[PDB]
Amino acid sequence: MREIVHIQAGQCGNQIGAKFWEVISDEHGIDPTGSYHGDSDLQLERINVYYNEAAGNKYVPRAILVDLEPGTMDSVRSGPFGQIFRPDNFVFGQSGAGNNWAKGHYTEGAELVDSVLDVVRKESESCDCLQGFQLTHSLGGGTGSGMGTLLISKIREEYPDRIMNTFSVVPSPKVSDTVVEPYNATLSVHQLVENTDETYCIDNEALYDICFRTLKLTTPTYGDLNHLVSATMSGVTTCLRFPGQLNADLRKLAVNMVPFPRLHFFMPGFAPLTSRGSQQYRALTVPELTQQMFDAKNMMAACDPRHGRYLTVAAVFRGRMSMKEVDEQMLNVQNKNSSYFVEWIPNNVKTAVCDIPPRGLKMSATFIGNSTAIQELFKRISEQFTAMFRRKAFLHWYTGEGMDEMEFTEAESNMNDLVSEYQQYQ
Amino acid sequence: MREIVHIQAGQCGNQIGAKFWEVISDEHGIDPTGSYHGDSDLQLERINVYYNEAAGNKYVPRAILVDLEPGTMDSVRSGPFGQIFRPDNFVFGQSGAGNNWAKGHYTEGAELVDSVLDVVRKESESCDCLQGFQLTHSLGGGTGSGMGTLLISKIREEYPDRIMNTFSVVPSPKVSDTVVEPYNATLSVHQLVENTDETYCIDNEALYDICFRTLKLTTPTYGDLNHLVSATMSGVTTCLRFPGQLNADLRKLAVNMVPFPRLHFFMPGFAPLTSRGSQQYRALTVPELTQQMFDAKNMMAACDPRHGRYLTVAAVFRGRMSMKEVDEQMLNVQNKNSSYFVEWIPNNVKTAVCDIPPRGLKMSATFIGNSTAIQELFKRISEQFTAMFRRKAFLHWYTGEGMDEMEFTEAESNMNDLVSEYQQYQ
Amino acid sequence: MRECISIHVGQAGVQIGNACWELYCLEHGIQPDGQMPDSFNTFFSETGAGKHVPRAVFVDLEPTVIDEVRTGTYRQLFHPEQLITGKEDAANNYARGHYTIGKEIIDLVLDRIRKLADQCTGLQGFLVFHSFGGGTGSGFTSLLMERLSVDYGKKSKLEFSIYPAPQVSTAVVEPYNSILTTHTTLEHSDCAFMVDNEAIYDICRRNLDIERPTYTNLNRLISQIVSSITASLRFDGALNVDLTEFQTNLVPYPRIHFPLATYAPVISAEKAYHEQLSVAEITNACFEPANQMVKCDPRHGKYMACCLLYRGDVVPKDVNAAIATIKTKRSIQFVDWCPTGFKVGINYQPPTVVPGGDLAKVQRAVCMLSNTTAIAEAWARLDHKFDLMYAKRAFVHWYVGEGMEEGEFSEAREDMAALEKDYEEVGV
Amino acid sequence: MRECISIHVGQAGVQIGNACWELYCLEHGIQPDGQMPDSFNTFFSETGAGKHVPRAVFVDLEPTVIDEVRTGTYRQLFHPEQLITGKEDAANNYARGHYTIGKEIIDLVLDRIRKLADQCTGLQGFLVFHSFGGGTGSGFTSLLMERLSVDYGKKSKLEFSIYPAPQVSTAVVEPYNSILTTHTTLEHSDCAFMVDNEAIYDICRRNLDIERPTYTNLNRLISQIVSSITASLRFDGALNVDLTEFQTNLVPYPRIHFPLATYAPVISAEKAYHEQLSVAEITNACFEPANQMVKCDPRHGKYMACCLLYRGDVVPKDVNAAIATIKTKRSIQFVDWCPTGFKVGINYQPPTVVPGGDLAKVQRAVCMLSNTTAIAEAWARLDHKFDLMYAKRAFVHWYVGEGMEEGEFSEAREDMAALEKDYEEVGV
Ligand SMILES: Nc1nc2c(ncn2[C@@H]2O[C@H](COP(=O)(O)OP(=O)(O)OP(=O)(O)O)[C@@H](O)[C@H]2O)c(=O)[nH]1
Ligand SMILES: Nc1nc2c(ncn2[C@@H]2O[C@H](COP(=O)(O)OP(=O)(O)OP(=O)(O)O)[C@@H](O)[C@H]2O)c(=O)[nH]1
Ligand SMILES: Nc1nc2c(ncn2[C@@H]2O[C@H](COP(=O)(O)OP(=O)(O)O)[C@@H](O)[C@H]2O)c(=O)[nH]1
Ligand SMILES: Nc1nc2c(ncn2[C@@H]2O[C@H](COP(=O)(O)OP(=O)(O)O)[C@@H](O)[C@H]2O)c(=O)[nH]1
Ligand SMILES: [Mg+2]
Ligand SMILES: [Mg+2]
Repeated sequence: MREIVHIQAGQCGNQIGAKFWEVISDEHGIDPTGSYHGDSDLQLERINVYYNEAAGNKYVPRAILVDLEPGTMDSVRSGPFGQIFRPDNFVFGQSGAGNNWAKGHYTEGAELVDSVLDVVRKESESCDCLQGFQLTHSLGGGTGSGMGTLLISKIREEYPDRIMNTFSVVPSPKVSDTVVEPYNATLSVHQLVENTDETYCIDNEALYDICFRTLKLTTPTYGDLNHLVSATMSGVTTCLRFPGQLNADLRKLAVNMVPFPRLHFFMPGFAPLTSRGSQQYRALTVPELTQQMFDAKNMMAACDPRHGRYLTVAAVFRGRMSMKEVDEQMLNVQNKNSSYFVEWIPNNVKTAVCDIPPRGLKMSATFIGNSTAIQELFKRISEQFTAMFRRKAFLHWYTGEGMDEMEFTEAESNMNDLVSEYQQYQ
Repeated sequence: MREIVHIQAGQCGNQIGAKFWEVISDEHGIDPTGSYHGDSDLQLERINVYYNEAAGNKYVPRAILVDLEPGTMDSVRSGPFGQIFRPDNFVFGQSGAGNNWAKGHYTEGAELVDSVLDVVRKESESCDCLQGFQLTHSLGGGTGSGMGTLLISKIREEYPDRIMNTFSVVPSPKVSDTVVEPYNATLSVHQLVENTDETYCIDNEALYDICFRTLKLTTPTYGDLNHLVSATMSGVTTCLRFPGQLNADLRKLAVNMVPFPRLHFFMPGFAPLTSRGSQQYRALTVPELTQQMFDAKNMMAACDPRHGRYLTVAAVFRGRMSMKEVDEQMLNVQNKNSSYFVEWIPNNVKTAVCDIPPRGLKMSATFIGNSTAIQELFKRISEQFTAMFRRKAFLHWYTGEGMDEMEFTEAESNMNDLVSEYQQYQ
Repeated sequence: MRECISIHVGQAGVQIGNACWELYCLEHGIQPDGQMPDSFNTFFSETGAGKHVPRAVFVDLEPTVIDEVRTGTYRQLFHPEQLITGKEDAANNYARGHYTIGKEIIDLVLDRIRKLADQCTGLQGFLVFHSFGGGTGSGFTSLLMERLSVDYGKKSKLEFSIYPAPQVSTAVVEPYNSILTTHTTLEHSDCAFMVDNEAIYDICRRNLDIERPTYTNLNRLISQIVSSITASLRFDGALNVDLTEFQTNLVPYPRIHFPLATYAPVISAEKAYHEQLSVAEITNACFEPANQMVKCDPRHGKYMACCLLYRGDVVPKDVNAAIATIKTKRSIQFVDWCPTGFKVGINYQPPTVVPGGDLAKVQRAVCMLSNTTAIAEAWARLDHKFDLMYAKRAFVHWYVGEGMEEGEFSEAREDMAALEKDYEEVGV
Repeated sequence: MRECISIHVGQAGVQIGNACWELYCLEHGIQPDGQMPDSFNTFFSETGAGKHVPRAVFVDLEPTVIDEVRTGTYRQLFHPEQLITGKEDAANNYARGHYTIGKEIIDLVLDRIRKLADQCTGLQGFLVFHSFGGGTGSGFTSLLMERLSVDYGKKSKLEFSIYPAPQVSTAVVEPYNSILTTHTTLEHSDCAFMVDNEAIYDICRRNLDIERPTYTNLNRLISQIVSSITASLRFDGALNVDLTEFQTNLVPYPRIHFPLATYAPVISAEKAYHEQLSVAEITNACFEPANQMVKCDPRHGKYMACCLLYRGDVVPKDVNAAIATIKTKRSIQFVDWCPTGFKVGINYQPPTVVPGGDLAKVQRAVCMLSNTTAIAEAWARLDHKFDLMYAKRAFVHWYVGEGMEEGEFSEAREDMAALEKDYEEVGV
């Protein structure tokens, strides 16, 4: 009945996206050829939310893959599950953006964007009732950031009444993977504040920490990091795909968690997470899950939630569970940590439960926190950007692509405004 | 219903602690994997006092293992019963304290203490109703003494209404195992007088004597010594873990035995103790047990109880016994040895009986004496400390770690005060 | 899909190309005959059936050096028309290269380049290998650079340059040439990767235990760096960086386009066995001045942009940790206008090693491209050298003979003074 | 987890290191090639697969002694870069070691040390082996010590020193060197374990029935003591003592940091069979002056701190009893300001013995580290020796030639006078 359209932009976007797709396939019992080999009828009842049925009992992701370089696409197509994707849904350029937002948004991306829009339009028109769109990408590169942002805006123009969701991997505090990161991030943020309904802030640093400290992983891989993200994504849409006792879809969550339009940057979290050794020495109960959820070490954003206050928290539980227990525990946590919750929104917590747990587990939870501590991240980027602009460093790479200084200033202003707003509520 | 949280600090603390845990496991029928293979339902009814149930019918000690060196931890983990412990409950540093109280308390220990506190907090919050805490450690080293003491204080701040128990191995009169022993001991004592509810004074010398003279052990091992301590500990908590005719838990014992807050240093004892040969040539009756209990040769502190007076004595009996016999015998002993009991506390003896005897035996007893003779121990340390301070010997090792002379003086003053107090009551 | 054209100019360029192409062949399993019994396609075109041809042009103004290529082991590897030779050399004279001799062969080479480009579907750009000091490497290269910009423009151009050493040097007129080529090429090049023969010698001696390094060894070492740079295009990796990236991430102002290359670990089979070559350890090696490939003092300068290209058995987290550690270290200083100074590439393929080479087989390597105010010092000495000789008009007549004017020298001087000023000012 | 770096300086240091490392290899089953078919990790790093490398640096200012290591049986055991040699020796001249010759190689050695430390997760500290009398063992060592303190500081530093004998001695300038190194190293060292070649000779002759002991034998004997000291770190024991402990338990005042080593039992297979080597008996052996490893009279001094490290089949109670007995004995006197004079370590591993060694295989051993006012006597004789020679300015010119000033000698004298005064005053 309801449908979700998936978009993947740039390297990071594609790589996370593939993992996500794999996860989804596993969940719904669909193999790398597109055929259903599941068992439970619940797996197939709402399969249309993510998959189109392409006849001969075969299923194909409602997924669009976009990049200015073909290498990533090639890598994906050759991967395990590369064959499930519709060949015509891979939309690639030849040039690349060279970690330049300008190229992604105004130049190379501009040339290619029309085609992707057309594909998206086609996808929408086949689906009976689109809930909306989920975009996976980074803010730090050129494609995912510049072209992805452009795509969002164009989508919104066509479909202003549909939900616009992003899973954005953002620049970490400790180490930078690009030199121009602050510029790319900032510009992306500028567009995102105005054009998306919610943004899940994923940080690679946080993921690494989780892998090291919680998962006890000596040598984490980018794949492993992506897996966590994928899991979170899956958790977020579970109520659309399976039955439950209390159900919350993308719109319900959004309305619960965004009290003012601009404040839609979430810190996602996932629970439980245990090592191979420490699997034995703990019981799989709701309390443990709750503990894991409300903990700085388990947050996928590089921000300490205890340095701000939670405006809203959405908790999504999977498995056969006592609702009473959940209700009590959510209450109890709030009572305990009253100082970390904004005082003018009584009952800061929204709860949803899906009866179907993920595979291999008895019970799972996904956490979405809207914390005023996210301001810290924004501040750090903002400062950096200001510093860079003070010396006009790297600016000719962007102005050379037709961009004007004024745009940069505007972006800065928006960024500062957002942080001010966050502070006010804090 | 009631819960005990166990803490082990430094080498001595860890090594005694492991033995204790083993003993407890044996008693409750839990094997080195965490699984219950017992028979009697009484063994499992109050298993929650010491063990958390970690699902898959497996049990894990509510135990925290702390050291500034990892070697001890490694040794423990590799030992028999090393596998039952929760891996995340081992909290170790990298540096060590080098038998320096200052390092344990202010420097290395300070860095690590927060983590241990957090772990403790977590443990407490899972348990429904904590009775309190038991800490095993020495006073003569740096970790157990300096860091252990620090831990106590921090615990007390959080949980001022819970019972704080220590099993402290103290410096012997004849031979010293460290050169700076008097300093470390003294400082530890200073903190202990103000922050613990009771302290069981264990002396290695006394244990050795017991092994040689009573147990007829040609070559006692440190393990064997530890065993006795473990047994005593087990005896002390028996009423929390099993049923009985007259039951006394940690609070009941404390209130019976501590008439003034500072006077909470006990001389523990255990009975019976026989050789392999002398097992045949005596009957297992209450009188024999009583005799063994009230005897200088059977005290685990290097002090002659006949050189002072008993303020209070708590006797804890295990096995199927006639209460009348016990009552008579306790009376009789008091009548006989009137001169060794303070005259202004009529009925100096508190009695408790637990129906479940320890394994392999029909009947057992544990003795806790609050004797004014303990002053002797304090005096000996005090004199030594004063002598050392007269020449400022080794002082730069402590002042170099940020400590001031004033603290030392304060400690000395407290020590002297305590002995004066003891004398007054005598 | 996306392709890269290599240009090898003059003796130095040609010899480096020989190494590089050999390495490429080894890496992709292409025999010296062009046969192999699909990413290599970025560097090799395919003709008919079971033959592969380098996307390369070799140019020299004299026949001798290229004649060795056309008679040597890899004679069948290259198409005859892509090996271009004149008759008379540029005789260490920029003017001969840029005007008198170069203007006779430039059109031909351009046509070849155009033809190469016609076979490309997604041309990434050009890699040009040349010396600064030789008449062809300087004069011809500048001519060619300028021409390229007109014909193509927007496509990225990358230079690999044998920068002259402070003490050691072969030519007498080398400073003149270096200044002049710098002046003329500045506005036409996007990024130029300098290396120094002295530094490579020292590294060979110190790190590889080679008593007597030959030019071949140096060339081989250079080849490794080139492979590292292009591995992101020739293989698939975890996190990867194309040729279009570098110019954006390493050039903060248009004229300050001289990043320097460093490779690690460079060690023999003797010292390889007795070492755990971890990611942190290799990374650390790169930021110590003795291992770097240009003789110069980074300790006396500040870093502006740093790009680290890892290869082989490498995992992101450890790299990140290493970077953090480097950042923490007070003796490695970055300019205050650049809080994010790192660009990181990670590729799965370990460095392949040439049979009979000096280097041991390693699980991991790193190639750092670093941009530093320390280059100013290097520029300064060169300037000083120029100044002395011009004070006496020493050798100036030769240049004039070949059509150059004295005013050009003045202009070149002025431009270099400007450059050094710019370098200084960025620092503060 | 917790690691220990060994530094071997000059001939004496290097030779001792050779013994020690061999012993370690024997004990952990590491072959001379670094292979073994996990506590040993405190002393050996692990590289790649099936190779182990000592956490050691060997330094000498001439090549000859280390050249034997690099050509000998254990050539594959050590990494080439951790065996550091200059070209010209310090020629029994402190100044050459500390200034003229030493300043050329010190930086290099420091870099190596830093690199070693980078591979450590829980660095306990350094063990430095050197003579007091040689130009490198003195001058270089002092230089290195000072440098270490600046770079690291808080980490513990331990010295093993061949103290010059009263009668027997090799060098003529030995007193000068000894005084000077003592002066300069005093504030930089935490604890220094002296031994004496004369004493070891006598013990070898008397206790082991060896007519003609060679330096090798002495080295072997030393190695045992070192093993005893470090066994608490390299194995798991009943009651154990790390490197950070000693400095706290043996040094009552900062300058009085010279405890002495004694080992027991040291006996041949002849006298081993006809003896019940009990814990009490071995312990007693240690407190009789003929068995001690420095020639000196403890009967004429007082004990201030005593540390006993037991190894093998040993049980706490008997040790305690032995200690009590020792305390009771009126002829073994402790200073009145120290009622608790014993620090006790007990380790489960019996001493391992080198095939073809002089020592018999025993169930138990003990290494005593004892700090005694009797060291004052030793200091005094040395001082007297210094005084005589300086009275005539004998050899002084040589030192001056290498940049030393006469005033430095005076300062050194003064400092030694102070030290002896301090020693005297502690006694009373
Ligand atoms: N690294 C390296 N440097 C070289 C090689 N051959 C020459 N050089 C350096 O290049 C410079 C000399 O320039 P060449 O390339 O020989 O001269 P050319 O480009 O042929 O110019 P002309 O002969 O004057 O037309 C000097 O700095 C040489 O040290 C080589 O094979 N490897
Ligand atoms: N125990 C022992 N002592 C040694 C050994 N070799 C030398 N010595 C002693 O060390 C002192 C001489 O110092 P060396 O170590 O030879 O001199 P060096 O440190 O090399 O200093 P220079 O040669 O002057 O640079 C004398 O007291 C020797 O008896 C050895 O192998 N074992
Ligand atoms: N979580 C995750 N992050 C990635 C992955 N690949 C790249 N990134 C991040 O994405 C950023 C680089 O942007 P990228 O998407 O490669 O550039 P673009 O292709 O121009 O958009 C850096 O912050 C990387 O850490 C991946 O597989 N997983
Ligand atoms: N009963 C007992 N005492 C011990 C044991 N190990 C060490 N000790 C005592 O503890 C003291 C040394 O302190 P230790 O705990 O090793 O130092 P720390 O690690 O710095 O606290 C001495 O008095 C020893 O006799 C043991 O296993 N059992
Ligand atoms: Mg030439
Ligand atoms: Mg020598």
